[PDB]
Amino acid sequence: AKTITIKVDTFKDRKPISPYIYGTNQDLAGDENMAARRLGGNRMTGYNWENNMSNAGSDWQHSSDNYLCSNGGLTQAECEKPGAVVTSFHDQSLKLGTYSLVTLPMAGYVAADGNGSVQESEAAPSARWNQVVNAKNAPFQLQPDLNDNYVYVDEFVHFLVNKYGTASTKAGVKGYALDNEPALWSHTHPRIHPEKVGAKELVDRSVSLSKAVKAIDAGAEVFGPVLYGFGAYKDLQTAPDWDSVKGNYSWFVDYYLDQMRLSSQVEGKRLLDVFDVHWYPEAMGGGIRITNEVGNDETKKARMQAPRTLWDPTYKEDSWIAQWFSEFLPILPRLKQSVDKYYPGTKLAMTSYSYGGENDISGGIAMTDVLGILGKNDVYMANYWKLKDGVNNYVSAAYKLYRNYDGKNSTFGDTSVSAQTSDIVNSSVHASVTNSDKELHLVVMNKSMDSAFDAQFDLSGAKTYISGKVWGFDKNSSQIKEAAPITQISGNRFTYTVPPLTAYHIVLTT
Ligand SMILES: OC[C@H]1O[C@@H](O[C@H]2[C@H](O)[C@@H](O)[C@H](O[C@H]3[C@H](O)CNO[C@@H]3CO)O[C@@H]2CO)[C@H](O)[C@@H](O)[C@@H]1O
Ligand SMILES: [Ca+2]
Ligand SMILES: [Cl-]
Repeated sequence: AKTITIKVDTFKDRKPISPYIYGTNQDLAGDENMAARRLGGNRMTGYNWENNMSNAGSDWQHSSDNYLCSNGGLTQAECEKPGAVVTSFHDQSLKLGTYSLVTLPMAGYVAADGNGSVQESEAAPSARWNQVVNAKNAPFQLQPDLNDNYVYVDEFVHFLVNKYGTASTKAGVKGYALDNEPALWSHTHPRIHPEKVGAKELVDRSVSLSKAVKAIDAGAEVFGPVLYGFGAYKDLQTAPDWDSVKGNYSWFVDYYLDQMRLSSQVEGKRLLDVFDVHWYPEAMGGGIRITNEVGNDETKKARMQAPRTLWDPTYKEDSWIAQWFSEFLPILPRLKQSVDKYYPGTKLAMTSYSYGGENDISGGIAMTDVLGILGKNDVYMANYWKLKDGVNNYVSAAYKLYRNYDGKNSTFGDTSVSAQTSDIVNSSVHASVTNSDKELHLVVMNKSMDSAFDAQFDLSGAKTYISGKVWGFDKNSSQIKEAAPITQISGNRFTYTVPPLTAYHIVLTT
């Protein structure tokens, strides 16, 4: 049996953990103790707040219908109330104590009806679509005009602020996203926006929508560009006007950060608060992309390693991204580096991502690594996305390991501290205290399909630790179970065994 050493230092690399890394798009079981919630994805592009209609685009035969009301548990009378998909979502946020992120429309049009499929000959402008206008430039109506050809976005923000107060209030909607995957508009939403979005286009639309939002609620955080994946990060999925605008910039990311900075300077307020991406791993194992299906042993191994692509300079995943564009990986430092250069101080969010294996120990383990990684790499907000319907048991386990490990919503600490391991392949470990030094939290996991290892911990810091309790989940139980205590710790050293495919949250006490 293998021995690994883990050195934890409470003095070293102390840094605040944004709680909004514990976030989601769809609510999961309801005991994960999320801190942030997002209403976003393909369906929100064409969502019309006046009648709650929306359009599926390429996901379901370009159907305009009441899917958001029905998926959101709304009765028909509720579906008829302006704003209801969104107010029902935000009401949930308030009950749960979460941050709300609410997507706003920017592709150009929103669903005028719920009659179903919109054919290629009915693409916008057509009786099937209402036109989006950022600034109404007229007195606002809490009950919008349902009979014209327009939906006013600043009017909807005023509706939210009238009902909830401004974002700086306790009950206010705090974040707004600038549509969703705009480099896929022409693919996902051809009936709305059939041409490939341009780089400049995207900037002008972002600036104009940010301005009308901020004129209503100067406290709201505005998130953009909500890029789907690397092809968009690189060149906005071959934008037509790229070669002409690219100049010195190394990728579209720099171009958007910089141009967002410039327009903000000219306006005299920050117009981009958060740099927003989605990240669905292209990582492969046994012929299978990890996001598509659970897969074989090799798929499951590749799922458990993939989170290293986020942070680890030494790691080369099997994917086209790592093959042709390795210079842009690991991806969080790379995005950080662009932010630092082109728009200092902009926050970073991963607003829709998933590692697959939703009901496999490999997905629970992947996620438990990822949550530790996001926390200590200056990510402000992150929001899981369900690629599979029904329950996502091991994803849910991962959150609960960090946020409700004992059934009493006890959590990881708010302060990352240095934690190192001698084996980055078979193990990962993430340490935290609270800003109360009494408790040291350690999430540790064994990624091996075969071999336990004994973890030899050495702790440095202000304090001496007497004992601890342990909680975990593994391949046979997705529910977190209390595990064997560490009844005595000699000289800030102790060994605990970590069976294969197991994740533990250890709480050491003084
Ligand atoms: O399958 C039933 C419903 O699908 C709805 O569309 C969803 C797609 O199923 C889903 O793949 C898509 O996920 C995207 C995400 O929106 C943005 N990032 O990438 C993910 C993977 O491509 O999300 C869609 C909902 O937004 C469809 O709208 C319904 O009509 C169907 O009933
Ligand atoms: Ca209208
Ligand atoms: Cl995109």
